[PDB]
Amino acid sequence: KPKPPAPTLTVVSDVATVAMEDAQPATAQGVAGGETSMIAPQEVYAPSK
Amino acid sequence: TVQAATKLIEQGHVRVGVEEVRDPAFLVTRNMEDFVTWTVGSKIKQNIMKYRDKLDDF
Amino acid sequence: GSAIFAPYRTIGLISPTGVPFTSIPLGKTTFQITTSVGRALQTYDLKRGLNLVFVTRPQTPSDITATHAWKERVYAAFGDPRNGEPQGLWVFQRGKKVAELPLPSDLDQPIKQILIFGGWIVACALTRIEVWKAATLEHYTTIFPAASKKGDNELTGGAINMPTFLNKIFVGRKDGWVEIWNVSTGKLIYTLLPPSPDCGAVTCLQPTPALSLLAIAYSGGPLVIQNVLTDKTVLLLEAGTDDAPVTSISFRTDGLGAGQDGRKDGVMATATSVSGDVTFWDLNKGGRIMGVLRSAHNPPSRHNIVRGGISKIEFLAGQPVIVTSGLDNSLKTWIFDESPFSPVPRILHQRSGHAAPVRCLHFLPSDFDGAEGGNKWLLSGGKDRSLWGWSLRRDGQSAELSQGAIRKKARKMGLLAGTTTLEDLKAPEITCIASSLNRDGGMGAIPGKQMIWDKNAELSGNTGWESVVTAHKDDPYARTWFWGRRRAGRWAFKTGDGEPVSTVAISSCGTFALVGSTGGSIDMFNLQSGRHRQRFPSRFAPGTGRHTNAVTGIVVDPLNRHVVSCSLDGKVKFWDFITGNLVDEIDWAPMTKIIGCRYHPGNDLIAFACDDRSIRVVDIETKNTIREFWGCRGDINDFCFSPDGRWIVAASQDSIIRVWDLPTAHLIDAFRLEQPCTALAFSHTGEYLAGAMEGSLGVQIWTNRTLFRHVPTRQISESMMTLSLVPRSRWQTLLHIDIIKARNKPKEPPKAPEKAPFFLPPVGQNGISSLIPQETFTSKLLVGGAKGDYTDFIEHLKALPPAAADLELRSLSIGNGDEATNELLHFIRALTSRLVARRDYELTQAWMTVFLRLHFDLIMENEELLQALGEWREHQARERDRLSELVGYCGGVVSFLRSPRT
Amino acid sequence: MKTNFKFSNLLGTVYCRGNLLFSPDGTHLFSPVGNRVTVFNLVENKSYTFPFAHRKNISRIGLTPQGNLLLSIDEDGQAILTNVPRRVVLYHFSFKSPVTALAFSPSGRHFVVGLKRKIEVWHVPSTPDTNEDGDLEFAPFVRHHTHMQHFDDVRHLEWSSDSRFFLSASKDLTARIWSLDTEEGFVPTVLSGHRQGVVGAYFSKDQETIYTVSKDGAVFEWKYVAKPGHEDMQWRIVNKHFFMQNAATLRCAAYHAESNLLVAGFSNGIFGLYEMPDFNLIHTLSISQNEIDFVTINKSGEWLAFGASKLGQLLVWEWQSESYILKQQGHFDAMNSLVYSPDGQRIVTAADDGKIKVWDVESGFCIVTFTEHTSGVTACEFAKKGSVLFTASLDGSVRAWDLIRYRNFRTFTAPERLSFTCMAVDPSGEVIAAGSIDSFDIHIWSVQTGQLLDRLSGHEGPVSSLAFAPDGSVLVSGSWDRTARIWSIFSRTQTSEPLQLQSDVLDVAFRPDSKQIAISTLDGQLTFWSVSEAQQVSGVDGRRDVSGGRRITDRRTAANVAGTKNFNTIRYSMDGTCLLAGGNSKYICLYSTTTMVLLKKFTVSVNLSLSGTQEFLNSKLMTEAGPVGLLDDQGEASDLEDRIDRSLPGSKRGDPGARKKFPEVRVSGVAFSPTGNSFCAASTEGLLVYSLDNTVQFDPFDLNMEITPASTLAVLEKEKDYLKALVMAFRLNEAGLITRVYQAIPYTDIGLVVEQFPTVYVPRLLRFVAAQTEQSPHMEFCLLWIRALIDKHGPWLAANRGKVDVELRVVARAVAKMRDEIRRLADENVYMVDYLLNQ
Amino acid sequence: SVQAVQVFGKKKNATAVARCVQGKGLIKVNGKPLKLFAPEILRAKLYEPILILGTDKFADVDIRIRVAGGGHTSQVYAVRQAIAKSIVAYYAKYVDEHSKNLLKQELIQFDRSLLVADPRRCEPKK
RNA sequence: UUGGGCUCUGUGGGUGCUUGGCCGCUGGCCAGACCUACUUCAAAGCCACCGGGGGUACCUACCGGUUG
Repeated sequence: KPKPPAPTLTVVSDVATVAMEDAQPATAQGVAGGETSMIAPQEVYAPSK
Repeated sequence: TVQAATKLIEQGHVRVGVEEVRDPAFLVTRNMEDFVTWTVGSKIKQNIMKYRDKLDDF
Repeated sequence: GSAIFAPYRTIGLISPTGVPFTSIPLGKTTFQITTSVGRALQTYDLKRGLNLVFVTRPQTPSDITATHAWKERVYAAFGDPRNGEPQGLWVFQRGKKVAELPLPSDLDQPIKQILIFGGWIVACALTRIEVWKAATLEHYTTIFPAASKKGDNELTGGAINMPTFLNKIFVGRKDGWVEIWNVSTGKLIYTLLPPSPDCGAVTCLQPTPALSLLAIAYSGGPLVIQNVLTDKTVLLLEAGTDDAPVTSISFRTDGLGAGQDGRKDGVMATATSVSGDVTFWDLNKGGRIMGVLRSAHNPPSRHNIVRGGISKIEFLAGQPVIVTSGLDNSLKTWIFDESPFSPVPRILHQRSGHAAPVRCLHFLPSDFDGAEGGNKWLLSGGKDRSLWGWSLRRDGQSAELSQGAIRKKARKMGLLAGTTTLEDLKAPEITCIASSLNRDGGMGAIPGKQMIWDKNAELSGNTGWESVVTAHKDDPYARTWFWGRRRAGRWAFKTGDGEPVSTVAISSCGTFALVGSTGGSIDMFNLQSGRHRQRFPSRFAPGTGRHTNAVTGIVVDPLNRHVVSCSLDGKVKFWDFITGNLVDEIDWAPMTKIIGCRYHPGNDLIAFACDDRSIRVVDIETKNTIREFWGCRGDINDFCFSPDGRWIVAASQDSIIRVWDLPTAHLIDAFRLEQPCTALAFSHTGEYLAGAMEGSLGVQIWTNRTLFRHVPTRQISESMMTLSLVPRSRWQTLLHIDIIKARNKPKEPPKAPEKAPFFLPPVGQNGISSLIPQETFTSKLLVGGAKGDYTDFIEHLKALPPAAADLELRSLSIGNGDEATNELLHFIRALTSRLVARRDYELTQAWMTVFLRLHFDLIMENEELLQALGEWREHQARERDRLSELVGYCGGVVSFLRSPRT
Repeated sequence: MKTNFKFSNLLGTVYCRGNLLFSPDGTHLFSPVGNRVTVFNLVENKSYTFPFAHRKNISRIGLTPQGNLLLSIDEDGQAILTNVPRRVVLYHFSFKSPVTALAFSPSGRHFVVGLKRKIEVWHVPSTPDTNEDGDLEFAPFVRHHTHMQHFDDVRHLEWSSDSRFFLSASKDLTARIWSLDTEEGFVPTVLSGHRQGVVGAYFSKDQETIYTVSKDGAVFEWKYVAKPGHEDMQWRIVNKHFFMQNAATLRCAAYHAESNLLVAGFSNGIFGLYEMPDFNLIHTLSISQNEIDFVTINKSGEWLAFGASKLGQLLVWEWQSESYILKQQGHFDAMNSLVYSPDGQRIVTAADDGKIKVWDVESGFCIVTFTEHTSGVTACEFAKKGSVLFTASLDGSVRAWDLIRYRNFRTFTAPERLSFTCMAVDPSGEVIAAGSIDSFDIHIWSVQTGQLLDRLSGHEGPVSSLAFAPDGSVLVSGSWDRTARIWSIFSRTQTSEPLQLQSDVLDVAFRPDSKQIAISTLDGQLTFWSVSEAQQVSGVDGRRDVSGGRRITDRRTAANVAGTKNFNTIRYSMDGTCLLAGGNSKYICLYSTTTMVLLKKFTVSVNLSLSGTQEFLNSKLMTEAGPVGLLDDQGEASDLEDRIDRSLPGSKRGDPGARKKFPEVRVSGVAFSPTGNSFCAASTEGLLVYSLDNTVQFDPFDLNMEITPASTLAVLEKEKDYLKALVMAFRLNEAGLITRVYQAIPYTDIGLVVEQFPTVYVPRLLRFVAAQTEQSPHMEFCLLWIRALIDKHGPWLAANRGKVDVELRVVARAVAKMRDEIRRLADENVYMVDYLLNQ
Repeated sequence: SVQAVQVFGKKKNATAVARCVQGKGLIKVNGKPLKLFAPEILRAKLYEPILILGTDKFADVDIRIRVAGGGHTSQVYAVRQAIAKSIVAYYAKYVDEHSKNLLKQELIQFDRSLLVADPRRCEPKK
């Protein structure tokens, strides 16, 4: 039996996918890829009380 | 006894779930001590089955 | 010559000709053997088995007529000038020719034999002896013996030196004389006359391990041993029969091995090229014989096709070893035994090639994608009635594929003694073989010993059964083989008609061997069973489809649904495999007579050899001929495929091999050989070709010059919106080229010292990269805009690396304030030019994108280029509207077609 | 379909223990994995490998400075050279001694090689590519010279610029200076005096001063100077330095005499680079925790290359900007699963190491890892829309990543703590299932809620295999209950159904034509069942058809080797014609799913470092000490971090201890390229990618006698019969010919061509025009071609949808590639310039 | 040694033993003839795999059969499964593997339960 | 088919792609031979695997001192 399931966070940044990526000269991604910031509009702002 | 057991495992007759066994120190957890059994078709299996008269060559 | 295949090697050969070997001891642990192919020489190891150490390159243009190997070099004399052939002598070292020997121009004689000693080499031609100083490799003199008679002046037998005599040669005449000449002065010093002069010629001569005693072998029969300065005869021996002269002789220097005690020395081995036997004498008391070795090879005979003899004997340095090379492509090294006495030696090493030409030739398919592979093993069916598995990789690991304890069978009988002979005991010769390693599981195939061709299934069907079928000459029974076990299996198959077998092939899956007779019937046997299951036909109109003639050319589809079967005269019938029944046939009876076929899967393609010297190629599914070819001038000897369906090679009676390009349906090649090539064979992937000539046993190996270098050979003889060529990686990184350097910037930085060395010495082409194609992009763009063609600067930016490209695209400037000095405006007009050119939409829009991305303040500040943006915007809106409607139509109905039921 | 599969390119690794090299240009990267070598092109993202092989692991490679010729060197002697642009074998050759050093000359005429003691220079034979009238020699390698003035292994070699002299680094604390011939002002001399062995000597550009770096981190610049008492000059030491790398000893050092820089690579995973003749530290950096195996440099000098043996760890590193070029992590475990996206330009693998990594099929390179999974990672799976992957591991927790923004946006544990061993997902991406060895009930979760939908059950034991039906309705589980369980789930009233087996279950797979389902059972049999009428359409054995054995440490013949007769996994072809299977065994089978025969069998390795890969082994290497590879050569080293044996006794699966020498072959899985025409097996050595070689083999469709390339060109130019020319071009199926005629037809007759084009030949044409869309610079040509095709055969393709499905999908990938590549930028730029003219 | 295979046959609580050894074609259940053993209307159902195989497969063998336990339908079913599994195993151990695959493909192609003890199980709708 | 079988032992090959036996090797030898010279300068540190809890009289080591 593996472990106790522990609560754990991982703080993301707002960088692109190809910024999060490992080290290559040129990504497999094209040009429509390479701009999304790892966080949705819900993330970048939530209207709330 | 552990002579028959160890020699048996050296010539490889004991599957463990799906894999075979070569290396007679495969530690066996309490969960696995049920799924130990004999391999795909060996003559040890057929010793068992030739004795209890369910020997069916198929 | 040819344009595709270059000559590489002739194999199947260790020593077939008449030239004897030469043998040197290396150190105190190995012995080099050196033997002539006939167009080369190989050197074998003795201690390390009998593998091949050196192969002599380049090939002599003519048949070698003499050789000897010194401490390092191989001296080989080639060429009988009496019939056309140019002659010479070459000096090789480690298989490669280092030097050449200067012949006298007045040599119209083939050069018989070679001897080396001191600082001199001597070479005996026919009656003439030439000398070179070996320390300089220079011609010194030429010895000319004289006799009163045209016959008696002939230098038969040979010549030798004594070990303790300074510069003295001992030659045998055609008369019974031996002449001693001093080579330093080139003077005949002495001669010795044969006692009892009824003996005619010195057929051989050899110094003994004692001092100053020569043994002379006479064609009249006597073996004599004599003092050579006293002229004192030590012993006569009546050993040569009149028409059965001895060939040569050797003494045992190993120190013991005579007198029946093991406690005595002085043993002579002798042999005659009329026999296959050799002979052993204890020389001490009466020069007694003690032991006959009977049939150490096949003896030569003119009534039979068998070729053989004994070209030499040798005792090596001081050990129980004796080599005999015969003419039966044959070496067997023998060994004296110590713990008992024995008359004869037993064998201890062997290498063999055939005693007759090769009939059939075949390759082995790949260990399905492994290493045993395409080009390793080639099966050869020799007219010596045998089957050999030849190794292209290391010729030693070739072997016979025996038929049992056959030699012991002969020895229990009298085939080795004095009825038939051994080729007549082994199975008859080989019509046609087929192999399939789709079950050939190697040494473990059937554990134990198994009977042979008999005329139990758990263990068998677990691992592996036989895998090679062979059709033989006049048997009604065809034969199986355990390939991976190197022996005949247990299974022979008749025809049922009883007529002798015509041809045989096997399933795609190693399961059923199928044989077609010369009677017409087609039969099928399961190997694991060795059981008949299907005759064609069994019992269109069913039950009546039997071939009216001989049946050559039988193969199966690999799916084993339809089996195609050609009658020699008439038609080709296609049969439902499972039903054994004739489905579909095609007849060319009144005009052709089909004499064979080969079938390549991977293409569903079959070539047919038909007796009007033609080849008809059919695609099997569409059941109609697709590719007929008429190039031959004799009957078709043998033909084979390409791995790829691109080439067909064919050999005919006239020693002319023609090659056709199948896709172009054309002639490529045609080339003539010195001999007619009987059989054709092609490696199971396209690297090698092996061809079987007539007469010359040991097949030929060619390479694929096309597989290496491209040949343009096509000589049929008789005797709108487009993209670019730029890396998609390159333009995408030009758009994305900041974030790549973010992801390639290390997480933890490199830790430079606080004492930073300023002015590192630069790298590359003067500080910047090699990736910039070498010879001012602003000058290029400005002179293109002074002109109208921006295309030079356009191709420059095209050929740019991405870093320099981004540098340049940030490096623009308006400049002085003129419309002829603003690289931005020139850039936009180059883009509009490329857009109306309709050439590089992608790179155009990408450079526009990044330009807009990093020059926006200046372009919303300036309007002189806003005009150009508006015009280019019109052009781009047209192109975008057209292409967008197009690609969206396409992708949308693509989705609608991929998921319509919604 | 047509099955003539050939060995296409390699992937699954980046590197192995062995010599790394650069093309003399600076774009092509030469890397050894095992035996087979791959090249990575660094400007266009390209990569491939060479069709040669070697029986052992690669120890050293050499290349001509001209470029075209490569000489690969495995250990234990044997070697092969090859022409690098025309990637073919040229020559094979046998050394009979273990190499230790290698250096091609800049002459392009010689190379110096070192067997452990003897040192040999050999000339380079000519090539048929480089001589016009010339061919292969028979025994082409010619010995030039050889010297044995030495005492130990010969570590490194370095030629001079002039190709007149070279320095050799020993192991007996010496370096040796030699001339190719007899010079006049030369002695064949020796550099003496050290503490821990000359690992590398080097000339300068000016052949005046030289360097020796030694394993204890000690550099020595030597000069040909007089003896200190004043014709009488000695090559003697003029100055020395140390690297104060405190608690390690370096292993590999290179030095650019052109720009005079020296790089040094160490045992503690941190290298240092230096401006050498003044000995000034450029900097240092830890590339890894483990150590450095081999270091090299660019020819221009701008790039540094490092291959670390133990973890994958190949990295090229731009020092002047202090950034990488590429930094690649390769498996130190067994690749438990592999899958292409439905896009099929990328494969995600998951090994038992913890790392999972998405690589692209193009370029052969890894774009990303996820590494939050704290145990060995078992299987993964994709959706229909492919933008999300699901991973299950041995940490006891499932995680789901969206594959456009790359985060674990779903995390399950099962509550009563399980340990996952097989997983799967709905094709629509709605519910995950996972099946275990802890609690044999099978578990279903829903991707939106994320909380436990339901335990299913009906299983005497753990569920060994999991597969879903691509419609979205039917599940299959397979388990050592001796059951195959078809799970009728997404109606209202759920049910089970047994297929009882005579045996036990190891894997299940599907037909996209979802009527057919197949089972691999451990007795070897494979079975296809009709899925509604839950009944056996066929069964066949596979024991002898994969019986490849004699793994080491076994006293059986490869006759009776159990557990090399189990098909680990199966897969139908993209059309659904050929079942592909592969297991714990030397071989992989490929069968027709109509009349049940072996269409094609293929080897998973040729290599012989690894263990049980050639079904018989021999009486030479069997000693009386047991089998000879087994006497512990982890006991003989100088590296203390080799001499340590941190193994526990006998655990057949994963740990840091890593007995990990002679691993067996287990062929850990296979996956078809969903674009078809290519597949790849994932195996302990790597990931072997076979394709469909349809280029170098002639194969017509249904030809006539009078159909010749000349006749096609005749009816092309003179007759201009475009439809007939096209159909005979297809009927021949010659690549350049069909390309030529396709370019030849103008863009207006396309409508009549497709209007009277035959539906027998349409689908292969769709594949070909998709290929043209992929590979040709003629977009609008191809796109109008497609528009005409869909205008004509919209109804017919909608009628079939299944004999044409893979071709439809490759049309989909063509149009989607063009779309997401170009039209996004088109709209973006027109909007950009529109607002900029609005100011 | 002597050609002998021995094969069971399974039902709820029928079970049958059959011994396939070389012969010329005799077939007996418990020692009495096959045309005598059944409720005679199911005799065709027992005859079935004979009628798919063709008798010449059965030409070279001789089978003893034991049955025991259970009622009539149970018994006849046990006899047929013993017949099938026995003739397949006899071909397995003593003639071509391709012929074993032939009988198995044909017979299974007809009816599934002639080779598998698919047990009546207890999984209703839960 | 003018005897044959089981069983065991012995030899060689091959069970992997065909470049020498040796040495103090740009050379020499295999019958070998020559045999004891010459000399400017010790070394840079670090690491270094013992089963756990427990005691320390004596020994070792480390640290910090002390007389000389």
